[PDB]
Amino acid sequence: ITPGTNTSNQVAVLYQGVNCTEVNVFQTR
Amino acid sequence: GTGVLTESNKKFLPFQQFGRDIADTTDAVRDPQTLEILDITPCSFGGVSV
Amino acid sequence: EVQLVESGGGLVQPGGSLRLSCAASDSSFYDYEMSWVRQVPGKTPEWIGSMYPSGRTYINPSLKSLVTISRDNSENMLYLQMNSLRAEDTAMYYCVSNWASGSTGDYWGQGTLVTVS
Amino acid sequence: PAYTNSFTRGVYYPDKVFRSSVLHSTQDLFLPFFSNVTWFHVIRFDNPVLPFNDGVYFASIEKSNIIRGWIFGTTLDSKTQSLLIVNNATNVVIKVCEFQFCNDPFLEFRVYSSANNCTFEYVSQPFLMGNFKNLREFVFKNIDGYFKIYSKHTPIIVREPEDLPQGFSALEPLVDLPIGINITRFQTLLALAAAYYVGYLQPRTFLLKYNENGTITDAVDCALDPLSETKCTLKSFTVEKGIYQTSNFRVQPTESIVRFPNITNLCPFDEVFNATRFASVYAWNRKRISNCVADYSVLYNLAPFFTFKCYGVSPTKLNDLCFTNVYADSFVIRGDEVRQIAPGQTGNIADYNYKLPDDFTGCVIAWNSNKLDSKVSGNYNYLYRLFRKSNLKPFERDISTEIYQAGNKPCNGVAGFNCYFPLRSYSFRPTYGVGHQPYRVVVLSFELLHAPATVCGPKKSTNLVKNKCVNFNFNGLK
Amino acid sequence: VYAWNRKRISNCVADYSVLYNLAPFFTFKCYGVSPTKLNDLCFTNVYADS
Amino acid sequence: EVQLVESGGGLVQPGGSLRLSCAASDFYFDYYEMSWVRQAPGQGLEWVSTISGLGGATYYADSVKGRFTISRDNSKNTLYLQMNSLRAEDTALYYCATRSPFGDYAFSYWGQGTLVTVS
Amino acid sequence: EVQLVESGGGLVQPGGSLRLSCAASDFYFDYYEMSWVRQAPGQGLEWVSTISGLGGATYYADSVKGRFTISRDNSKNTLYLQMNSLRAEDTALYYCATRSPFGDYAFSYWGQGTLVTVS
Ligand SMILES: *[C@@H]1O[C@H](CO)[C@@H](O)[C@H](O)[C@H]1NC(C)=O
Ligand SMILES: *[C@@H]1O[C@H](CO)[C@@H](O)[C@H](O)[C@H]1NC(C)=O
Ligand SMILES: *[C@@H]1O[C@H](CO)[C@@H](O)[C@H](O)[C@H]1NC(C)=O
Ligand SMILES: *[C@@H]1O[C@H](CO)[C@@H](O)[C@H](O)[C@H]1NC(C)=O
Repeated sequence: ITPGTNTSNQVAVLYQGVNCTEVNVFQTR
Repeated sequence: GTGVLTESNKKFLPFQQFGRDIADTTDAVRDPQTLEILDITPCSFGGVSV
Repeated sequence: EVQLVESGGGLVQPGGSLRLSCAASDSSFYDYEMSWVRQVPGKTPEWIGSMYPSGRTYINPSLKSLVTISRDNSENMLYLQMNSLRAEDTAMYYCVSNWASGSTGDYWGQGTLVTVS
Repeated sequence: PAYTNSFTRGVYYPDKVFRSSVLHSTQDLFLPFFSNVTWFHVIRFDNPVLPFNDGVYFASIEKSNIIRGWIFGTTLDSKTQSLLIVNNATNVVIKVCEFQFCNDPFLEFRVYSSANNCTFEYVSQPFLMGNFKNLREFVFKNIDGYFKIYSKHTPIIVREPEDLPQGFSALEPLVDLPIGINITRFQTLLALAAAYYVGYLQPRTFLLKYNENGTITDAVDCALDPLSETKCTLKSFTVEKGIYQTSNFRVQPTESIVRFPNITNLCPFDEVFNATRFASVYAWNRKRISNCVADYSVLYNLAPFFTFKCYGVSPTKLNDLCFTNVYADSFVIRGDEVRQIAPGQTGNIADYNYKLPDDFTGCVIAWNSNKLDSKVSGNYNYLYRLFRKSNLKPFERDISTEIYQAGNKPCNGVAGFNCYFPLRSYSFRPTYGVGHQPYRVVVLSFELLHAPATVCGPKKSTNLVKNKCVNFNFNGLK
Repeated sequence: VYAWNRKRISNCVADYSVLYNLAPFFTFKCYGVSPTKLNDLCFTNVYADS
Repeated sequence: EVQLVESGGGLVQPGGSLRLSCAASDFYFDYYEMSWVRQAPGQGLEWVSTISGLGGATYYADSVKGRFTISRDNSKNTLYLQMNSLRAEDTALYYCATRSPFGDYAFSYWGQGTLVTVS
Repeated sequence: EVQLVESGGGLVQPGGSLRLSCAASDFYFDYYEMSWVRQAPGQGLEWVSTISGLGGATYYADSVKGRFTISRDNSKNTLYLQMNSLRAEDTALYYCATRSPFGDYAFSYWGQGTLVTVS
């Protein structure tokens, strides 16, 4: 997830099919 | 291959000898004996409609 | 159980006919191969003759018209008759059962000397 | 020693192709962005031996031309070929030879004392050489033999400390030296205030942008950070607002657990390779080899193996597969009759003495025995069948000796004219050609059935670690 | 004449095109006939006996 | 009890000829069939020609129609094979065989063989 | 009409030497080309060296650069081949051939051959 290089450079990463146990830290569906 | 050979304004580098494009096709070349940048371009072609 | 005992070995002048015989054990040694082999000291063993169960006896092509294998007794005996003995016949003779397919199942029995001088 | 950060430096030209206003994705050996390079400083002397793994990015914050050469090599003790590059005052002497280097080679040719024969020497005149400081970046690579050297000179305005500038500098190719001697270590040559930033290269994917003149302006590492992968995976140096799928997070394995069965007894491959003379052709000796550890490697020293062909499996990689029950069929044939021992090929031996099936999955191996199974008398202690009614069935032994009938006469067991004997003898003379020399041939037929395997290679079994992603290497499942 | 020279010319590409139109060479009869200026058929060694 | 004797050369120029003379002894060569079987290194046996003894007709293979010839003699029981127009693809081990036409398809027994080189 | 005579040994120690002398007769050996062609058992023929008769330069192969030497004599038309540094991988049948450099690429005619053993 990128807010746009013109705005800033801080991006977010989303791993699919995980549970935050084998990869701020927030668990979704 | 085949194609037309004309004079080019492409400012090549001393070590570079060939030139490609987005289609990974030869665009420009350099004569080995005389340093001159040419331009490889196929002649006219198309489809015939009746 | 396999105690094939050879007999006939001795001193025979050049020209005689030596008749060797390997008496086998009282068992079912028939219906299998039976072969003779000489053991001249200082060389690899050399095949002499076979005693195939069908009856057809094959002889070494080198020693052709010189030796013969006979089994017309059918009880327990096998006979090897060698004629026209030469100088190179001084060797240790053996009569084995499982030849041509051995190296892990061949039973080399006893052996006697044969000198021709 | 110290360490510095490589602020996006070390991006040379991958190929010799001119391109303009393109975004090219290359997969060559480059220097990763924001890497930890060495900061060997010399005021004190500092010229140690450094490994040459894949490539060297040698920087030079240099004044008055202190660093004046390089030495590449494997042993550097006059026992292996070594490359020497010197640049005195006017020219570059580049030579691969067998010099004897001392403990501390420095520059008056003190770097060596002896000079053996060499096969290459270049005196390419161009020497590769006080308001601003000089930065002499050199990328040394050894790929496909040819030793590639990229050079770049830059005027750098010295800042507060001695830190590598933060800017892009494309290195230009210099030479295409015909080299390829093994090289694993290297050292620098100084001349008696400087410092170098030698780094190490590694495989990576870089997205390069060419301008209208053909010079690379910037680069993207496609593996440094999340955003960089998004830029590479989108083929654009400017990504818009949104969510993009770039790669797949796959957990890498930890270990290589084998877990092979419990078998300790050595395989009986000595009584079938170093037995008595041999068995015959029509009575090939078949032995079942079960509950063993088949170490085929020992088969290469106890008996010199000739052409080895395996059908169904590869010649190598036979120590990691566990078969169920293997069968060794040993016999002896002629020299030219070794071709007939193969699935499909016919002849005299392939149809009357030993026939292999069309779906044969095993290894046949033959080797000449002209030293032990030969003598100058006439070798007539090996028999083979030449006459038979029909073709022999795959994996069938013919022990009968019924007479053959080549005509219409009822011989009824006379063994005379037109009643040739089905079994004849060979003729193995030490004076004949290699085509008639005896060859011992062993056929190892394998079996892969749904059953507990009992014959594998010498691979030590490890412990079973559970609840962890490991590499399992079971009998027939990796 | 009785001491005609003999020297091998090898490990190079003999270009016989620079021989003509310079003191014109008469009687160029060849027993190894090759109209392509004695080239295009690469050989091993040549001996010039003058 | 029955053997075969062969003769010939061991090296031929690629474009020359060679005298091959198979010398049989104590054979019924009047109604028998004698021919040559080549053995090229790397492959099996191949049929070259055939010489009938009943009528005297000589048959050749597909690729040796106009390059081979055979002369059969019945005075001293010898055969001559005048091989002409040889090239680098004729490397084979020649065998002088003899069989009975009124029998099976395979030959009865072969000889010792002769090796020739053409390259 | 033209033949060749060869000579040599029959057994060489793996590390010794052997005297090879090819004796030609009635040849134009002043401008002809004579050399040796090896024949290893199991494969075809291989080139060994070349001895020019024009100037006298001798060329070797890739693996026999510093282990062979040739001496050409024109008084009695004989060549000497002093083979040194011999091992078990030199088993081959040597042939003494003769050709014309002003001709084709293949030799005109070969000799009878010599067999050597190194093991
Ligand atoms: C090659 O030859 C041409 C024609 O003689 C000459 O003009 C050119 O300068 C030569 N050198 C190069 C650059 O290859
Ligand atoms: C480089 O590694 C050294 C330890 O070897 C460490 O102290 C230093 O902080 C590292 N620098 C970077 C940029 O990671
Ligand atoms: C540099 O070294 C080369 C080789 O020793 C030599 O030919 C050359 O003269 C040297 N140049 C100077 C001026 O140091
Ligand atoms: C290319 O070179 C020309 C001439 O020096 C210059 O005007 C132009 O700005 C350069 N373009 C780029 C983007 O490097």
